Amino acid sequence: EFQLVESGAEVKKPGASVKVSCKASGYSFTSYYVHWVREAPGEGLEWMGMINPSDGSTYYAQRFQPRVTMTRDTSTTTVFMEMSGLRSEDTAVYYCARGVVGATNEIDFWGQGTTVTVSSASFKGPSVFPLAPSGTAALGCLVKDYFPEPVTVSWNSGALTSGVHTFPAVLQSSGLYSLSSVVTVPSSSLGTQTYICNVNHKPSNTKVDKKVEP
Amino acid sequence: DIRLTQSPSSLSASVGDRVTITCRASQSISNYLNWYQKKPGQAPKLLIYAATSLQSGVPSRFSGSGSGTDFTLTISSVQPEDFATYYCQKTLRTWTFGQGTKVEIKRTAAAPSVFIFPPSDEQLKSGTASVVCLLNNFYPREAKVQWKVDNALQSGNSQESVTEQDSKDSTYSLSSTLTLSKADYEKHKVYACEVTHQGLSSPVTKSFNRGE
Repeated sequence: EFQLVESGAEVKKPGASVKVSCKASGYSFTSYYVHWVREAPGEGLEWMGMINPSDGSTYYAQRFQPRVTMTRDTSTTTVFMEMSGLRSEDTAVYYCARGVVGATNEIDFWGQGTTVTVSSASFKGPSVFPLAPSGTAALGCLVKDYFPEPVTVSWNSGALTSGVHTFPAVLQSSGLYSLSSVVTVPSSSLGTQTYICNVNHKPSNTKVDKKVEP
Repeated sequence: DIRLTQSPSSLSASVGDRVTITCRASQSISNYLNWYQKKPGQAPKLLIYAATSLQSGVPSRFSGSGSGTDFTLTISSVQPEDFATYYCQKTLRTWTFGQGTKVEIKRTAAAPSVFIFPPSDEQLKSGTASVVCLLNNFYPREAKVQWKVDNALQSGNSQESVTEQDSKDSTYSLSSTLTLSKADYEKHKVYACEVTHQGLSSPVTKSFNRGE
């Protein structure tokens, strides 16, 4: 019933601008502040600023003050966060949140968040390479050179869930991501069982199935 | 204006333990401090507001205290759903967050199972070679991985990732990837991964020889 729906995941070129929207619903719009908080991968929560949708008054963190503009549209009960001069360090999930201020001060309700990725890389499906097995055996799938995030890996559709580790992706110097998914299996199975990684890169409409053989 | 310092950065605990987390303000911020729980892949959840007030629907095991410059968030007995990152937030002027204190699950030491993967033949077709080193199911998190090519220490040319604590055994796993051109890769014979971990008596080395 309370809702703060945020714009969908976005990719923007460095130096460009982004305008994230926050559509509020299920409570009276003018009665709560809207906060914007972000989280870059590997960093802690970062508060950007507030806006009073009643007047349009803003309060920014000094750190975002010259690049970040927050606006609202009361007719559509929607709040906006615009950020200009985007740099890779601006790659984060951006949240909007509903907050009472003054007699009591808290942020009580949160949006789902929006990923903004800042890069010049073009969308690209992954190359999938086998990590061949060499009492238990490990094998896997090296999922190389894709953009953007995310990728999903499952094993055997997925009959195999046990002992699986799909690693967080790394940003390579190329600007493409890369990860490994590994599983442990019985060494006795390598003669009988065929092991397939099912890699799904939704952002590029790419599905790859790579058989991993000893 | 006013800085917030959270302590510790990392903490390990068992179910039913009492955990205490600290936030120190560089100047007096009085009442205006909130505490949040944040798990990966979700928005923060408000636990404590105004330093000492319990947010509705929050279990009693959570409590905050302090005023001025020193704040405490304690969890009386830690329950298994409580393992998350915790943030303090100033709710005055700029609503600055603290750095976060990560509360992870305590367990007995476990040595990593170590594995090395040579590049696949189809990747070599692309003119790139990636050697992957797997460190499986180890505790605690702190570990050290070293790549050695022809017994020469490698530095700054590999990437690594660590999993979060496993949901069943609470261990970590780490993957490290050394990536070279096919040209460079074919210029060397011996690729090695050396790992030191407190669960190991002496450092473990996995390795292979390109032509073999």
